[PDB]
Amino acid sequence: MISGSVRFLVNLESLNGVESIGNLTKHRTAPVVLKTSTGYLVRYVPVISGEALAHAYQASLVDIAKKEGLPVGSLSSQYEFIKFSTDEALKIEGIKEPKDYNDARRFEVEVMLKDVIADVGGFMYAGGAPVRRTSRIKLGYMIPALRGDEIPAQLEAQFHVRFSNKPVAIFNVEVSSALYTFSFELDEDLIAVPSTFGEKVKGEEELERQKAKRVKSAIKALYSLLSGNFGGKRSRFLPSMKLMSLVVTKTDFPFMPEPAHDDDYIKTTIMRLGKAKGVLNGNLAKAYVINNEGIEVGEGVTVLSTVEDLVVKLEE
Amino acid sequence: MISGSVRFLVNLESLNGVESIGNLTKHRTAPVVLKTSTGYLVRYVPVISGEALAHAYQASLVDIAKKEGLPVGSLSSQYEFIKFSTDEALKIEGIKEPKDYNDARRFEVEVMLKDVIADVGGFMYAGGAPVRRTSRIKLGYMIPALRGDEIPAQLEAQFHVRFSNKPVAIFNVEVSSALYTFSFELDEDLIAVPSTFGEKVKGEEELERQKAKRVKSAIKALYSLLSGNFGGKRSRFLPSMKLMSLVVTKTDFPFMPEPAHDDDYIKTTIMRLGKAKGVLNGNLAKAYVINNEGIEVGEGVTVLSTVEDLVVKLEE
Amino acid sequence: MISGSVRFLVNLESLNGVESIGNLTKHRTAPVVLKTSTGYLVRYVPVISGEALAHAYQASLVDIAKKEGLPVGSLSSQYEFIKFSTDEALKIEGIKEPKDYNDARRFEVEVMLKDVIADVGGFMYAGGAPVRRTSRIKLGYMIPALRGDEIPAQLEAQFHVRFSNKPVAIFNVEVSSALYTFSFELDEDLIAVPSTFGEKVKGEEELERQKAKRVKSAIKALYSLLSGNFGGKRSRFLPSMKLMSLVVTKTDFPFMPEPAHDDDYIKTTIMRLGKAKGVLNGNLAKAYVINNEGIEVGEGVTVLSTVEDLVVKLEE
Amino acid sequence: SEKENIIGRIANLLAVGFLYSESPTLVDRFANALSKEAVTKVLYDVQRIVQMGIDRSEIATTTIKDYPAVNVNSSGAKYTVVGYLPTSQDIEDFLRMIEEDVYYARKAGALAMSIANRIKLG
Amino acid sequence: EKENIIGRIANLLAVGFLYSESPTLVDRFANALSKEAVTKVLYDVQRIVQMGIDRSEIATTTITIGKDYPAVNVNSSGAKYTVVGYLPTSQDIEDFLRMIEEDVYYARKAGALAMSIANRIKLGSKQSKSE
Amino acid sequence: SEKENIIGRIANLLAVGFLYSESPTLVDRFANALSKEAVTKVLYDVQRIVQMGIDRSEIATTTITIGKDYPAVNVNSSGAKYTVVGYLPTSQDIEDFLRMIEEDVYYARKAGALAMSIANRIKLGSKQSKSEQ
Amino acid sequence: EKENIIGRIANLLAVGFLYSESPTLVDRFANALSKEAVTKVLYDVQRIVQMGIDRSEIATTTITIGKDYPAVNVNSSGAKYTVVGYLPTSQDIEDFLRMIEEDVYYARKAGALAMSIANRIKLGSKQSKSE
DNA sequence: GGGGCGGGTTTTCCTCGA
RNA sequence: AUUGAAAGUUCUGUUUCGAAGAAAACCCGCCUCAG
Repeated sequence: MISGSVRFLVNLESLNGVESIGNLTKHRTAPVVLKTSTGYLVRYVPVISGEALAHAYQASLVDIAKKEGLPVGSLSSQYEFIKFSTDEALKIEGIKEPKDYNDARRFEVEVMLKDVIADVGGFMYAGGAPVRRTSRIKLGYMIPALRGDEIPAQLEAQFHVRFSNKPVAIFNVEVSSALYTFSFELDEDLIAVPSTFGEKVKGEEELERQKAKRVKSAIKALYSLLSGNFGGKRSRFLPSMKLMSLVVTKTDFPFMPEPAHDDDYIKTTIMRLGKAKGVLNGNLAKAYVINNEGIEVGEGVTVLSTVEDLVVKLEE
Repeated sequence: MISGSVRFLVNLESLNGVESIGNLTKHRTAPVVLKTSTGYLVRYVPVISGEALAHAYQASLVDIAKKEGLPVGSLSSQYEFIKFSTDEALKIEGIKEPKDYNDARRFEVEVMLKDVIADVGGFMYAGGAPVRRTSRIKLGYMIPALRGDEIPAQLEAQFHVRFSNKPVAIFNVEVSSALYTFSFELDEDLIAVPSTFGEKVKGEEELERQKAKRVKSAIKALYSLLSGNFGGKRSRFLPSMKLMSLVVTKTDFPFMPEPAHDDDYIKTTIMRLGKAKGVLNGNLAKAYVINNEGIEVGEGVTVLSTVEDLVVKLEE
Repeated sequence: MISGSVRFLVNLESLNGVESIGNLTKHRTAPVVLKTSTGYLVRYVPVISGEALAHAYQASLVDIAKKEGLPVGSLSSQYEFIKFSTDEALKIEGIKEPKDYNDARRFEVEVMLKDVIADVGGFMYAGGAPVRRTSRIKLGYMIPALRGDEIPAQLEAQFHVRFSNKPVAIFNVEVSSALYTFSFELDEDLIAVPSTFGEKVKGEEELERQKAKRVKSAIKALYSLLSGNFGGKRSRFLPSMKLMSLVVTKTDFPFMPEPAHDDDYIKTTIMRLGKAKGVLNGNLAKAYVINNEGIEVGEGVTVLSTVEDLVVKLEE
Repeated sequence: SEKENIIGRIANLLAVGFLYSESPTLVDRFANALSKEAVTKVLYDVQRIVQMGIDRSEIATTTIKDYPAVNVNSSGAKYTVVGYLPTSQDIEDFLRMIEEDVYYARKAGALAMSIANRIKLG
Repeated sequence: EKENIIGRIANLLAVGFLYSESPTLVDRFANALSKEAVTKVLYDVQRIVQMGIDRSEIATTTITIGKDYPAVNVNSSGAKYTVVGYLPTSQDIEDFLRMIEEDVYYARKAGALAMSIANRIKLGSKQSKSE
Repeated sequence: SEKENIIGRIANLLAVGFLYSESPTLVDRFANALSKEAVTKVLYDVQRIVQMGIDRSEIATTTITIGKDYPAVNVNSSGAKYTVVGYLPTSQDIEDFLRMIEEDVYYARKAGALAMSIANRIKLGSKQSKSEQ
Repeated sequence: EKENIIGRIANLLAVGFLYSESPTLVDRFANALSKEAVTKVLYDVQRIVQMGIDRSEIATTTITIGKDYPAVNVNSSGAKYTVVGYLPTSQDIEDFLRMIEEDVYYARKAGALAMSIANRIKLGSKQSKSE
């Protein structure tokens, strides 16, 4: 597994939107519970949904797969990830619906040999014989660090007008600035492996042949998420992003690094990784740390400089 | 016995679901009675059912048992815990139904030598000669702390859209944030021991041989629950969890630690443990405390740092 | 004698079910009439019966007695409290039936020596020459306090589903959260004393020797009831109990405290204890009070902190 | 005795909501209600379902002597419930009847299921 | 004068319901158990009526039913409705809130009247479209 | 109560500012306030609007017989004449009202609801008199 | 004591505004986003008050409102104003600047109070001239 | 000596199955 | 010591799977604190 925690600093930002009231475009906000010296409090803070991150990751994976010759679905060739949920998608792609439960595995393989997106991000088919496949990449909401007693985030509204020589043209846009943090998980040991239980079906040999390329493409696709290519309204509200801290852990056993809420979350996660490897009878545990804010790290830890080096090391 | 009380802080959470209305997915809510300076009040607060925790614990136990070579049932090999309730499960596994009451013990042993899940989590068979086995692990609903006059919990709805080039695709998801608390109990002195009264039946020697391994696996399985590997909708709504306080008590007599509702619930439970050992004529009483919020603990109490150390100490 | 009134607070609980309808398990409720300015309102309020408490008390007494070597019946060693009721029950234990009325006492003593539960719990034998023994512990129904103009109790239905890979799995459970109050009586003076007139029969010296141990065990068994080890559905619906107020009176004459349905029920019972001792020519009268909700107590009462100290003082 | 007319109009609302949604769940909740909370929640949820059918023009008032009726179109099936839907005053008077006796919710649920069953059989 | 105040509040609720096509505010008003719930609805319904006034979709008029009666015309989704009577004054809102502080029953009475007004108008409008 | 009198005087200030500016925006901001910052900002901005009306002699205090004389505020806006019955808040009323807001922002909603009621009644009466003429 | 300091700063701002007949310093104070802007206004307003003191156009007094209250008389352009209360001490300025270094909100609070004092005094002075 | 005027948003989708 | 005496309706279960509110837009045209 590959589990990562990332901290970003973004200023004058609007990438996620919600329903609009009047001539005002609103930014997504969520409640958070924060601990202060006086107890516990509830606050409302701007956030960014994880679905945008998933869409960006899937689009980058589509581009990489098309460049490298891996098969891509007809509907997924256009950036519309309906996958194989409805019958119209099946009719367009040309895959017969499953007949009974025993045929479900076959259907899964037929879906899995045509689109890498269905293999990596999972899919669902609802009907007489429903078929499920959980996504192999897991993300979450982007929340600013809940450090100290003051939340380092702010939101405001801005005024804009449209010019016209014959007045008969005014709108408002919400803009936020914060220090965001988010974590991600990706299990590469289950890529190109069927999930529905059953008997062997012809076509698994091709999946075994393409497993290495699929894993390499899935690992490469994380560069877009780690670089900052996500969100909307980038034509006129391009944000200013800067990486501050990054922790990546590669293990053969389940593990979850500490959230990037406290200033000391690298030493703790390294110690927890060592103890978890000791207690769970593991055989592989590696850590990579990128630091640009001069906080405590620890000892015996590999230190990188950029994200491309991390991607190359993960691929190798 | 091993009895524990745990406090967690979770933000932007949706792991448990209920029936949906329209295009809205709802979060489970329950009524709670809370005491304020003005008297007693009734409130509606989001909660998480204990069945999800039980399912996660049983899945982790299945994984550990398969890794360590302990027998696992055919149906329980897949993550479907129907156990041996219906006749179809018995036919699939291949175990004859009990004939009369006197044969019931034999049937229990036959169930107990094939699946560790039936042994630990109990099972039920309904028929001419019903057979019962109570679970050896007891959990409860996950409720936020009812401290003070204000409940530190919040729930809201979020707006999401699905992209399409040919409109003809809008849904809402409930998201909560709270400071959860929950308690658990596990009696390891009855693992791998038959419960139905009767005469000796061949096959108990194997159970006696495997008792130590079964107890070790049952103790190890608590790591998933204590770490935070439970609940659904983790693909796009991965929560941010952080341990705050944990108390674990190992006794040879029945005991129940205080719920994690008041800020001072460690000193009270330690004093109660000492007095209960004094009054009930016990011979073993140990306590372990993990503290990360700087609250009062007491004197003469072992202090740990992580959860893996606690698991190792419990195993030893 | 010993009398007690206790106030409890329970959340997200389902201990006493009732007859199932369709695919639903229902809670036990009773009607109450509440007075309003407009008029009267009839409301259904959850309750817990007095038989589950007796079963829990008897099980705890069995567990405590088997550790100290006191005699325990064959069918009572198994948690099946049929007691020496019919001929089939007597056949297993090996007791000859009473001959006539004049011999009845003898039979009682024999039973009284072959099973402690038949002594403290009481037994009834139907037949030509019936024998009786009233229970030494008296328990009442658990009903939440009807205080003020509001009932602090609720009752909701929860929806649960079982997952299967081949659909062809749905149930509902009622959950509640109330503020319970219950009272109890015990007569440690009558323990190990026969309850039938006649002449002394050989074997009463053993009862005289065992009186102290039986009294100690009976007093010890109250700890389980006062700690919250009663009811069912604790495997997946484990409740969260807490102690608020407790009054225990020890006298040498019949007496009971006021019901805990009002906010001031300790001052009244103290005054009534004084008044009753004034008229009934008593000698011993002691009151122990545990207070956690900050209600008025009075003067002339020893204040404790836990339940263990109460048991120690009662035994002393 | 308008109490029976109010109960009948509530039963018509529940039957229309059941036939349109193809779900008995709201009628089951109404007939099993032990509190004013459960009854009031169903009265909202069934009217919210009926509101969607009105906005889609799948639920309409009609006449079928001419009797008042409600036409319901669901999943290509056409149903006609004979009678009026409750007024706001009927809902308020029914809630007052429920505050006195939750039995009236069981009576309305039994009538609603009878109406729906007769229409589904036909 | 208490009945006149309740009737004017019921007219406001009926106008707000017919304009918004939503019963939610009338439901909240008729189920109110506190002055908070009543006051919140009185604001929200007047805020809806204010939007209809600014759009010229809500206007005061007189109608001959042979004397002229005060009325409120409401245009919603191409439907035209006419509520007969006055809207409440600021003094009617204040006196009604004082009545609610004594007994929340008056909110239920106003809600029942408002729903009756709206139902009669909706029934008449559907009948004319069917003819 | 003195709290109700303060709330009523704040509502009169908001109603005068609304009728003079012909904009509900300040009353909307006041009734939706969740912080003392939003309330205080509206209390300044509405008084700044009233100050301009005072300097232009378009806002003036008066008495009106409704048979005793009541204090009132005359407002002239866009050729419309309005009369709000009551006093404007004092500096002490603003300070005591801000203290009430620091305890419970509910009082801003109460004042906003009253202000909108005053303005609506006056606007309705003014439109009716124009239709009759 | 924090409210007393803010009230004394508001009195200083109100005296400076009434004497200068300019809102510019109060506008700068209430819109301040830094300690620099607040401190600059605290100097400039005290410099205006210093000129009024040297000209004997600003003086401390007591007024009976039946006990004597501290006040500041201000003469400007033939108008007479009286602000009730004390002017800030050097310690009040220093403690207020420490409050501003923690939260610039206190400058907005003082500005809102100062404008309220000045508006009430200007309204009363215009009414007496009209009578 | 305490400003003025013109603008206060338009579509598209309101859940599928056991 | 009362139509009283003697009794648990208790055991076993995830509402799970999946889906960017996205695209277009200038607050701008006029002003010496001066003798």
